[PDB]
Amino acid sequence: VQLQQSGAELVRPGASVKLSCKASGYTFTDYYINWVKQRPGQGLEWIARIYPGSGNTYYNEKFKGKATLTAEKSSSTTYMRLNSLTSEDSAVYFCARDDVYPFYFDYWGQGTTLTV
Amino acid sequence: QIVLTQSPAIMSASPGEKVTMTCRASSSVSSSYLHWYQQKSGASPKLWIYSTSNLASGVPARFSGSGSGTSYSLTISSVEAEDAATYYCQQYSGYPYTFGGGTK
Amino acid sequence: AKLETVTLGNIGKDGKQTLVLNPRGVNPTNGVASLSQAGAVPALEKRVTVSVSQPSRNRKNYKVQVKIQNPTACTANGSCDPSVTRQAYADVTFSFTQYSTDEERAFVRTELAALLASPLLIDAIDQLNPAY
Amino acid sequence: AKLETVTLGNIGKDGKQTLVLNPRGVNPTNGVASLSQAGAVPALEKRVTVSVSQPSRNRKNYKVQVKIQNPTACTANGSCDPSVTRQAYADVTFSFTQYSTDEERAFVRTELAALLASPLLIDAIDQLNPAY
Amino acid sequence: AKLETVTLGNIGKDGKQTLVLNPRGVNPTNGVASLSQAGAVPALEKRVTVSVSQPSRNRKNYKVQVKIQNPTACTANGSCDPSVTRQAYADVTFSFTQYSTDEERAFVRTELAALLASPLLIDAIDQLNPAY
Amino acid sequence: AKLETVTLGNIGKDGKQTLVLNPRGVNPTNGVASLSQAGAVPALEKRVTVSVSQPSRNRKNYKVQVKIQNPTACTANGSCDPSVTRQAYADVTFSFTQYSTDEERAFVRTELAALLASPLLIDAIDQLNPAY
Amino acid sequence: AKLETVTLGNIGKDGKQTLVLNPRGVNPTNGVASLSQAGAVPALEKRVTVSVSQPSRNRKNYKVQVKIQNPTACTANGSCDPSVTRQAYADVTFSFTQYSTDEERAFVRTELAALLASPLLIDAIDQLNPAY
Repeated sequence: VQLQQSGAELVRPGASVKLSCKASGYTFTDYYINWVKQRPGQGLEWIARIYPGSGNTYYNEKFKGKATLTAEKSSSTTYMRLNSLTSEDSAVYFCARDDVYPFYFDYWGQGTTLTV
Repeated sequence: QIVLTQSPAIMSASPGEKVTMTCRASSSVSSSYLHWYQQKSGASPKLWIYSTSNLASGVPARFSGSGSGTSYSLTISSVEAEDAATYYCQQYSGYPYTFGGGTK
Repeated sequence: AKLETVTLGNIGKDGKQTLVLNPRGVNPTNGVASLSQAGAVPALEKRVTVSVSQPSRNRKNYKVQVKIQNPTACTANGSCDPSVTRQAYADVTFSFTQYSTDEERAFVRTELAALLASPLLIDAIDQLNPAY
Repeated sequence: AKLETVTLGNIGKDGKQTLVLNPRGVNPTNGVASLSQAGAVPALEKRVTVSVSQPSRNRKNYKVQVKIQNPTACTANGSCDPSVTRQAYADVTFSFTQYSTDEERAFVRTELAALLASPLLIDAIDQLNPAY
Repeated sequence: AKLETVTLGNIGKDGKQTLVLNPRGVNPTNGVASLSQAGAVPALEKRVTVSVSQPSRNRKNYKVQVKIQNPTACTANGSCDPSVTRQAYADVTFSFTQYSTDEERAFVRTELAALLASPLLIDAIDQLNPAY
Repeated sequence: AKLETVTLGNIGKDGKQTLVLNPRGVNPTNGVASLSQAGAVPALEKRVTVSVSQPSRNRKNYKVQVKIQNPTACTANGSCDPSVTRQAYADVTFSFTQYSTDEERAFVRTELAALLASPLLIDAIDQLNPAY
Repeated sequence: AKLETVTLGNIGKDGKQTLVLNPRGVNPTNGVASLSQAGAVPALEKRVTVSVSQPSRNRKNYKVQVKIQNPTACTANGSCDPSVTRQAYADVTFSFTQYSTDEERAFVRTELAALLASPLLIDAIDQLNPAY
C-alpha cells in the first residue's frame, strides 16, 4: 500500500497550478487525506484536509483563500489548486493518509518540489 | 493558539553517551495526542513514537518517550551511527495542527 | 391525457435555470399520478402530484388537486452522506361545480398563472412581507 | 409618524460600527410595527418592534412598549448553513397617565437615554458586576 | 448436503464483482445453518441462512426458508469505531406439500431464478417503480 | 478586612504557575463575598467564595465556609464556542465555639495548611489511592 | 502473599506485547485487592481484582474470585479528550470445599491455564464460532 504524487515543475508568477497524488492498495473512500508544506530551511507545517467519500474540506486559517482542493472518486486521485503564485511558496509538498483515533499520519508519499 | 519550542537545535555524537531532547508547549496539550517523527536527510518522514508511550513496528528496543503535562522528552540511550538525522514533533489539540521546530 | 417527460424552462429568481421531470406511474389506489426528478436516493428528489376526482353521493363537486414538495439536503459532520433537513411544500385545489362551462375553468387557471407573477405577490412570497 | 429606513451611527464598544434598518409593515392585529436588518434567512436577522396602546375600560393608562432581540449565529460544521444559538432580549415599557403634559414625557425619555451611558450602568451591564 | 466455501461470480449491476463465503456451523437449537463473509467486526459482515423444516402434528407441510441481510457501514467517525447506518433484508419461503414429486420442486426454483432477471422485475426493484 | 486583588504564586504540580484574582463585590443577601479570575465568558472562569456567619438563637456556633470551583472547558465537535464540561469542587468549613481564644483558631488553620502538603495527602489526592 | 509490581510477558495475538501493573491497596470493606496499569485518567486504565473469601454460617465453602476489565478509548469528539466506548469483562470463580487437599487445588488451576491455549478454545473466543 502506497501513493505517488508527481514530478517536479515550475510556473512563472501570477499563474495557478494543479497537484495530485493517486492512491493504491486500499479502498479509496474511507480515510482522510492531508497535505503538508515543507519549506526547506525551516520547519514544516499543515495546510488542508478532505474526506473523499463526501465533500468536506477544513482548512488552515493562514492559507484560507490560497488553496482549494477537490477529490475525484472514480480515478481515486485528489487535486489541489493554488492561486496568485509568488516567490513566497517554493517548497516540497507532501500528502499523507490517516484515519482518526490518535491523530497521526500513517503513510507519507514522496515529495513534489515546486519553484517560482 | 499553540507554539512548540524544542530547546536544543544542534547536538554532538559519540557512540556511548546518553542524549535527550525536550519540547515544551504554550498551553495544556493533553497526553496521548502527540508524537515524534524522524526525517532522513533527503526523503519523506516516518513515525517514531505514537501517543508518547509505545513504539511503532520497525522501531528498535531502546528509544523511549515520557513526560506528563506540558514539557515532554525523548531519551536516547546507547546511540550509534546512522541514527540521528532530525526529530520533529507535533500535536493536535483544538484545530490546526502544528509541528516542531526541529533538532538533530 | 398521457404522461410524458414534462420539461420546464426559465425557472428561478433570474429565470435561467431549467428542470426536467420523469413519469413514475399512476397509483390505482387513489388516482394520484406522479412525476419526479431523476435522482438516485429516493428521499432527495423533487416530486409533483396531480389527481382529479369525481362527485360521489356525498361531495357533489369536482376537485382537482396539485401538490409540490422540494426537500433540501446537506451533509453534517462525521456522516458519510446527505440527509434531508427542510422541505418547502405547496398546494393548489380547485372546486368547480357540475354545470360549469370550459371558459370559466380556463379563466380561473389563466388568472392564477398571471397573478403568481404580479409585483405584489412576489413581494409577499420572496420577502415574507405582509401585504400592507 | 411614518416608517422609513432608520439609520444608526456610532454603536458598539468603541462606537464606530453602524447599523441600518428597513421597514416591514404594520401588523394590524395588535398595532405592532416592525423594523429589520436586511438579511437573507428570516431567523438570522436583528429586529425592533414598537407599539403604542390606548386606554380601554379596563386599563385606563397609555403604554408604549419597545422590544429588541439579537440572535447570533455560529458557522457551518459540515456545510449546512448558519444556526441560531443564543439570544439577547431587551424590553422598555412606559406607563404615562392621562393628564400628563409633554415636558414630563420628554423628560423621562431624555433621562433614560442619558442614564444608559453613565459609568455605573455600563459597569453593570458590560461586566455583570452588581452595583456595590 | 455438506457445508463448504460457497463461491459466487458475476454479481452486481454490471455483473463483474465476486463474493466468497465461509461456513460457520449449524445451530442445533432450530436447525438453521449459516454462512458469512470473512470480516473482522461481527456486526459489519454479510450473512446467509438456510433452514429446512419437517411436518409436525400441527403444520403438515415442509417449509424451506432462506434469509439474507447486508449491513452498510459508515466509517465517518474513525476506523476504530464505525457505526452501522442502515440495513437491507431478504426472504424466500417455500411450502411444498407431502406427495409432491421432484420435477415440480425443481420447476419452482428454476422459474424463480429465471424470473429474478426479467426486465419487469429489475425495473421494479432497481428503480422502485410499481408495475404499471 | 477589605477586598483587593489577591495574587498567588507557586501553584501547580511543579509549583511554578501563578494565578491572580479580582474582587467582584459582596452579596448582601447572605454575606457571601466573591473573587474571580479575569475571564470573558461568565461560565468559564474560576471563582472563590468566603462567608463568615454568626450565632443565631438556633445554631449557637460560628461557621466560616470557603468554596472553590474550577470549570475546565473545551469546544465540542458541533459547536463554535468553548463549553464547560467537568467540574472540580472543594469545600472547607470551620466550627469554632463561642469562648475559643485566637491561638486555637490560628492553630487549626496552620495545621490544615501544613497537612495539605504531607506526602500521605498528596498520595491520596493526586493518585486517588486510598490510605493503606 | 504480598502485593508487588506484577509484570507480564508474551501477551497478544502474536505473544510479543508486554504489560506491567502496579498495586493500589486493599479495600478493607470487602477484602478485594486491586492492581492497575499506570495511566493518567482513572477511567481509561486496565485493572485486575482478586478476593478470597471465607466460610460463614451460611455459605460453608471457600470462594476465590478474579475479575478483569479492559476499557478502550476512542471517539475523540471535537477537541475535548477521549471517552470510553466499549468494555470487555472477564470472570473466574472457584468453589473449593473444606477438606480439599492442595494437589486438587493446584490441578484445577493447572488444567484451566492449559485449556485456555488449546486450539478449540482459541477457535471459540477469537473467532466467535460455536463449538461444532
